[PDB]
Amino acid sequence: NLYFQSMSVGFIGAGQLAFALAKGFTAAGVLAAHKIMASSPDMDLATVSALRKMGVKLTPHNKETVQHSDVLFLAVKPHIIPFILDEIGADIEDRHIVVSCAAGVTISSIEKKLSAFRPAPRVIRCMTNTPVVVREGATVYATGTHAQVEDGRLMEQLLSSVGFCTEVEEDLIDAVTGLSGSGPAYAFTALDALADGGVKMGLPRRLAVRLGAQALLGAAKMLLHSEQHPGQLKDNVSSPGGATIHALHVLESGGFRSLLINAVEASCIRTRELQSMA
Amino acid sequence: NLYFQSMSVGFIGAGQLAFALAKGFTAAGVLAAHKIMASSPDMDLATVSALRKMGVKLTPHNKETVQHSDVLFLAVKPHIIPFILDEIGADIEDRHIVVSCAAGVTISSIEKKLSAFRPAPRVIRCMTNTPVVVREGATVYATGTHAQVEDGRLMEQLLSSVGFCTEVEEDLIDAVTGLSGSGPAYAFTALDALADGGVKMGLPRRLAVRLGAQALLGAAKMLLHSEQHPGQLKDNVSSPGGATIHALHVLESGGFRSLLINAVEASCIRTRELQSMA
Amino acid sequence: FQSMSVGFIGAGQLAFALAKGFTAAGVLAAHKIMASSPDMDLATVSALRKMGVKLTPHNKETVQHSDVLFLAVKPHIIPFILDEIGADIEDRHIVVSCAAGVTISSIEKKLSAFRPAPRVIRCMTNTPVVVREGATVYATGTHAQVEDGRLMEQLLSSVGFCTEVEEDLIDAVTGLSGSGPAYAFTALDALADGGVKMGLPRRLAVRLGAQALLGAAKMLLHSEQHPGQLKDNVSSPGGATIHALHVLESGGFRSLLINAVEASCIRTRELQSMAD
Amino acid sequence: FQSMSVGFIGAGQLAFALAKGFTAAGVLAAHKIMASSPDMDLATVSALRKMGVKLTPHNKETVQHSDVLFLAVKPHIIPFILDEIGADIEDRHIVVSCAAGVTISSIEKKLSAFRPAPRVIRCMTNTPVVVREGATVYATGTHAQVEDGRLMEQLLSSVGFCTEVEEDLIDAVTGLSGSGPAYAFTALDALADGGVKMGLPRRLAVRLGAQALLGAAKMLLHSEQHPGQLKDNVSSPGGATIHALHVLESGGFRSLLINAVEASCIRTRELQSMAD
Amino acid sequence: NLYFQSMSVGFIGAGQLAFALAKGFTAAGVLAAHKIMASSPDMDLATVSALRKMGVKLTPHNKETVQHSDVLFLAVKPHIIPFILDEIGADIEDRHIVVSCAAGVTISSIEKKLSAFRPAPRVIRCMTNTPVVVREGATVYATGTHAQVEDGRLMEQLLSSVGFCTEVEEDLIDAVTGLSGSGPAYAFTALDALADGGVKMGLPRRLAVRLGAQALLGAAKMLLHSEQHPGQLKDNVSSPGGATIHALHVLESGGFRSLLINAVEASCIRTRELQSMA
Ligand SMILES: NC(=O)C1=CN([C@@H]2O[C@H](COP(=O)(O)OP(=O)(O)OC[C@H]3O[C@@H](n4cnc5c(N)ncnc54)[C@H](O)[C@@H]3O)[C@@H](O)[C@H]2O)C=CC1
Ligand SMILES: NC(=O)C1=CN([C@@H]2O[C@H](COP(=O)(O)OP(=O)(O)OC[C@H]3O[C@@H](n4cnc5c(N)ncnc54)[C@H](O)[C@@H]3O)[C@@H](O)[C@H]2O)C=CC1
Ligand SMILES: NC(=O)C1=CN([C@@H]2O[C@H](COP(=O)(O)OP(=O)(O)OC[C@H]3O[C@@H](n4cnc5c(N)ncnc54)[C@H](O)[C@@H]3O)[C@@H](O)[C@H]2O)C=CC1
Ligand SMILES: NC(=O)C1=CN([C@@H]2O[C@H](COP(=O)(O)OP(=O)(O)OC[C@H]3O[C@@H](n4cnc5c(N)ncnc54)[C@H](O)[C@@H]3O)[C@@H](O)[C@H]2O)C=CC1
Ligand SMILES: NC(=O)C1=CN([C@@H]2O[C@H](COP(=O)(O)OP(=O)(O)OC[C@H]3O[C@@H](n4cnc5c(N)ncnc54)[C@H](O)[C@@H]3O)[C@@H](O)[C@H]2O)C=CC1
Ligand SMILES: O=CN1CCC[C@H]1C(=O)O
Ligand SMILES: O=CN1CCC[C@H]1C(=O)O
Ligand SMILES: O=CN1CCC[C@H]1C(=O)O
Ligand SMILES: O=CN1CCC[C@H]1C(=O)O
Ligand SMILES: O=CN1CCC[C@H]1C(=O)O
Repeated sequence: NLYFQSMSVGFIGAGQLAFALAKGFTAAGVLAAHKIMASSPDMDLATVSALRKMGVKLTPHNKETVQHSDVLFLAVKPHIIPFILDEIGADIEDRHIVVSCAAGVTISSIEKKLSAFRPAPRVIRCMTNTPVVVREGATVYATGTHAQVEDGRLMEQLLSSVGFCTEVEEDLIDAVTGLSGSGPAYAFTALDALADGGVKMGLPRRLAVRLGAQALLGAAKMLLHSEQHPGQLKDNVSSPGGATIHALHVLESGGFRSLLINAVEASCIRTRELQSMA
Repeated sequence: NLYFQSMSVGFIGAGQLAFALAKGFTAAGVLAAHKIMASSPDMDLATVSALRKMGVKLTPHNKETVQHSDVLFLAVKPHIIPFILDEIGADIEDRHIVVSCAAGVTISSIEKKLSAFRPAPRVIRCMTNTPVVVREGATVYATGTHAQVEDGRLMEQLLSSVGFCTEVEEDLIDAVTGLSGSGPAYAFTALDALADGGVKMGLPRRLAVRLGAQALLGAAKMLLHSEQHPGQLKDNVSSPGGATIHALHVLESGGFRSLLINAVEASCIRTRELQSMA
Repeated sequence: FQSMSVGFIGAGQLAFALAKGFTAAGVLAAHKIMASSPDMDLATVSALRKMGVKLTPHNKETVQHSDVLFLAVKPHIIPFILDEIGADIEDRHIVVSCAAGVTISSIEKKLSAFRPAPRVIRCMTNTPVVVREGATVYATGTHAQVEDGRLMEQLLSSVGFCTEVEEDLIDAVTGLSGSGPAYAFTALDALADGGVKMGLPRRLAVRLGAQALLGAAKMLLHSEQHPGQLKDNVSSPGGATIHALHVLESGGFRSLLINAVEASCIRTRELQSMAD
Repeated sequence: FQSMSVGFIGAGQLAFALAKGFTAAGVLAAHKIMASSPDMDLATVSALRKMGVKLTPHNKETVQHSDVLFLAVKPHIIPFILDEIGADIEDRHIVVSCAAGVTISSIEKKLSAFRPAPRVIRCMTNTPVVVREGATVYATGTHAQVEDGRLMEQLLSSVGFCTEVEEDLIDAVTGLSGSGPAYAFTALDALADGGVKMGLPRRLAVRLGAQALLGAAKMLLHSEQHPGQLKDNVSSPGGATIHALHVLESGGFRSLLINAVEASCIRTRELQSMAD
Repeated sequence: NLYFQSMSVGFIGAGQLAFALAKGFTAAGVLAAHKIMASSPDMDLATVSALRKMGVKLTPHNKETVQHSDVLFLAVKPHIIPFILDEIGADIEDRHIVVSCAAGVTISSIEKKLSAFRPAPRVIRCMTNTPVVVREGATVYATGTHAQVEDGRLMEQLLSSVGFCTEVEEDLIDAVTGLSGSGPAYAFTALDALADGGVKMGLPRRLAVRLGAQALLGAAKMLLHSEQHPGQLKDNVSSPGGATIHALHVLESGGFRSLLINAVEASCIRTRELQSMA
């Protein structure tokens, strides 16, 4: 149904997130690549070359992206967002849905800037992650003061085409950022280290990478399809006296769990500072 | 459209692994549940009740499993394998392919036991993991002395229906056990801790669990479908000065990578003891 | 079990704890229990006297009175005891060894030199049998009749949890529930110190910490849910509990308790490796 | 207390735990209890329905039914609740706040704007009231009659330990027995992992570890002796237990539990510092 | 042959410290127990029952203690001192010497309270410790603005009967609190741990406790009676290659010395907060 809606989508910013979302949306068949336009003052990026190869329209002029779009994603660094809103705020129209993907930036700050121009800007804040590029993203969104009920449902339909999507209260989004926004990086670090461990124990690197990634994918999928606690799933792998429980002990002795808690906390706290500095 | 109409499968042992594989095989459609039989001296097990509901035939007698089966999975704890082989060795026939899933137990030790009863037993050793239950397992196998080329091909066909499967030299299997065999437990531990971090920062536990698992699944899928190094994918998530690179620093400060190397090593080393004692 | 006579070789902490639990339970009157020790001026001996237990310095007298005979001496003393009373075992006897680490095989070997078919059971229990909340496992020997294991389970269930195990599990049980009360007492003392640091009187802090641990343990015993699921019910988002759990994780709290069970289990095996 | 009607604002974990403990105790029939929550499709709501508790989406209905009204919503929601139902308090009412950190002063301030003399009690309890082994403290407000504190203690004693405290102790109690069950569940999971590492089946390891902690806590509650003296009774010289205690000490085990009580207490105060 | 026949002593507070001092004074023979009175709002205290058995007069009313007493010890918790001074300030007479034992509470704050009722209150501040109960305390005192020279001499005479006593400038007392006031607790902790070490190595607990305590008592006495540096005495016990120097190395490896410095510092710093808040 979204395809026949023939939506025009725009991205202010043409970097990693714009590429990941554009690739996921077109892979999902919801959007035609040429119905997406992205803007950036820097075309010498690999992301821009990849978007061009996809068939996405590219332009240096953010105003052109605004005029083209029905749904406008803000995909620039947090400190760039106020600059962006000053530049194209006069060009936001009643028809637009403005979707901010920027870490930390509040709906209130966005509506404050845009309401100086037209009085009821339709704003949605979201946080997502790069696995939308394989349509396995983890996305949350919050609706602003003037977003219609149909605006939230449209956003959920669009973002559900590239992974999990659910509405939340805005005060949860900084924490989501620390968990699933930054989460793929924690997983890539873990997969690299698990592969090093495989290689230390005699496996070829290529096989160690493949096996570790498949292990993590399958374990995550079991948890998503199970009602059981992750400790109960872990118990089903931990035979008495066996290999797994010996490995779990050395993780515990290093405070493995605490490091992952530290990471979510550190990303969430930094996300809050990215807003305060803007 | 795969289906083994002439294959009768039996499990010696009716525990977690027998349930995971039988559930995966029946979900994949490659085997009808009534062509599978499992034996265990304990029918008051939660996995026996679950196998019964699928339609798997069950018996207390290991000899009946052998007599019913062409492909015979040994799904008992490593120290039980020698008793099992003594019990049913005289019942092994030309048609049997014996597939040992036990951690650490060598092909040579199994062939030596079964050869006392009848020369040329057809033995395959495999290592898999519990995510075969959602058809996302990671499986390796090695062929024994008397396995025919068609036996390994058939086992790869069967095990590929529930996840990744590839042939390896037997001397890699203890290390695979430490990486992908124990791997799901490392992932469950990591997901439990990531959720704790989400809860600390204000997320409801249910949502934190869902988002953490979705982030790990998506990242693993990105790696499996990419030609790039986990570090390059990680670089795409680590914007300069951003939330993610701040979180990655606190992981590095605790030696996060070294803990996962420690874990693979400890599981691999213990697996070799679940045999050197044997 | 109404005409059953019970003896303890050794009149120390465990014999007191079991005899107190047994008599509180009603399953044994104190006058059916005898205990022996070479030192009648002991504190536990004085306590057993007050309860109505019969006391003798002579281990032979304990044996002649007893149907069920508990060995409650230190592990390195078991061989000496078996050499002293071996000629007095009488086929009516069930010999129940409580000593950490000492195998059924080593007991049957010493006793078989005197009479061929000694009925031996090995158990591991803990001091909370004194308030009838012990945790006990037992394994039956080569010549223990089926009714021997059943009588043992009837008796020990009166003072806490009791189940039969294979003998090769008992050293690990020792490291978990045998030593476990000491882990709990250490934890309770530290939790109380934490309460005192934040301004609670010591007596209130001890009471509250102990009541919290008892209640949580009961909750888990009465639940089918994973301990992590019960923990999630207490960890409200952003709240006080999840902040405390983080500082426990950061110190490797879980790993220390794993270390402890392991160290106790390994030492238990060592006590027997050096015995044999 | 036979014509006493009780309400809960909030129908979550604590309301379930208290209502289950109260009805198991016999002190309250389920039909004298009403609970309200904006989400009737909740798991705890479904459980309270099965027990016989009356449920409504409307907090005003809970207030009109109740004599004793428990506030069992998250701390940041208390001010909203008081603004919604303040005009409905009726002088027959005793308002019992269970929320972590929220002071009697802030509750009396919000309610006094509607009617001058609200009868307020603040308590801190824990989830083991669900098996009638909770640990509860309470402090009486400015307008709580003497009989108000006595009725409160009668009710909460039916589900565990209960004593009156000065309000300035309650944040510390929160860090000790309020959060304490989570420390115990974490410890029980780790002790079980230790049992499994040394070869025990998981189900046996969970049962034994939980039984050991329950029994030890009971022993201390029934003793006048210091927790170190009880620990000495388990630490035989050269034995398995003292080897395990050493590895706990070497990891700073005691300090981690002090850290935990402190961190929970401090966070509790912070939740109120940010409220006010 | 010391005895204060004209001195009536009172304690505001009837807890650990009042019991320790009254027991020490009566054991030293310098005061008859019936010339001592103590007040507390709680008679169900174990220290009240003990004071009663010695023959100390007891009352719930602090005003009666003041009216009976010449030397008045304030033996209540620091935050109770201002309430106490408000309650009985109007009852302070020319004859009274007010001796505050409360941690952290300054002479200036006590004189300011009592001066509102009657000018020139005679105030002494002391820090002592529980071993006065065995006449081996460590006590310091500072004299207030209106204390006469004979008041300090008399207090030194009295406090010397239960241990070491010396006059100090008031600004040393918070540090003395961290060293010898809290000191006995460090020693009890050390003795409990030394006994645990003896038990680990095979000693019965009773004997380990006796030997550890005797070793600490003897070593402290050697130092007090020697003109030599604790290091020189330590060198006499550390034979080359021997048992002791091996044990000293493992203490050094854990930073043993730094922990005790940390403790004195933490107690001193907290003591200053038990007043800066006041
Ligand atoms: N990379 C990720 O994993 C995710 C990123 N985000 C958020 O998405 C936003 C962008 O992140 P990345 O795309 O990773 O950054 P990136 O740095 O790859 O791309 C940034 C883009 O913005 C462009 N840009 C700079 N100034 C501009 C201007 N004045 N007008 C238009 N475009 C301008 C840059 O040229 C570049 O194309 C950030 O706010 C980040 O928090 C959120 C979810 C995940
Ligand atoms: N659980 C896992 O994650 C995986 C386990 N494995 C291997 O699978 C084997 C079994 O693992 P789980 O199924 O997890 O064990 P499990 O303990 O869940 O099931 C063990 C089964 O063996 C049965 N059994 C015991 N004695 C028997 C006998 N004499 N004859 C027949 N059945 C008997 C038990 O009753 C139970 O049904 C082990 O060797 C393990 O190394 C390999 C890969 C992953
Ligand atoms: N205390 C505990 O927490 C538990 C201890 N155990 C086992 O119980 C046994 C005893 O432990 P405790 O009772 O704690 O020791 P304990 O030292 O309190 O009592 C030992 C008793 O043995 C007596 N004894 C010494 N030589 C003797 C002899 N030749 N003949 C007779 N009695 C003699 C001593 O006089 C003393 O009364 C040990 O083997 C220990 O492993 C098992 C589980 C729990
Ligand atoms: N869970 C525990 O271990 C204990 C919790 N507490 C306190 O109990 C209070 C509740 O804790 P839990 O019950 O664990 O939270 P919970 O989240 O399980 O239940 C919270 C309930 O409040 C309801 N709620 C939300 N907004 C509401 C509104 N406007 N009107 C009425 N109900 C509303 C929710 O629907 C939910 O049913 C918190 O203040 C916590 O500090 C105190 C001691 C122990
Ligand atoms: N315990 C120690 O090791 C030493 C304590 N101190 C100081 O001694 C003072 C008391 O210490 P402890 O005796 O250990 O306290 P404690 O708590 O054992 O005794 C305190 C006494 O004060 C009483 N009290 C409370 N309110 C009162 C009031 N309004 N009027 C009269 N009495 C009242 C209590 O009932 C109790 O009898 C504290 O200021 C402490 O800093 C100084 C040196 C060492
Ligand atoms: O029991 C489960 N597993 C998973 C792989 C190895 C084996 C073990 O832990 O011994
Ligand atoms: O740039 C990528 N990401 C992922 C989530 C938040 C953002 C950051 O690190 O600031
Ligand atoms: O949510 C549960 N609890 C238990 C006591 C304090 C509160 C919290 O964690 O904030
Ligand atoms: O002495 C007491 N106990 C408890 C179980 C093992 C034994 C020991 O420490 O050796
Ligand atoms: O030389 C002194 N000492 C003291 C005790 C043992 C001996 C030593 O250190 O070897």
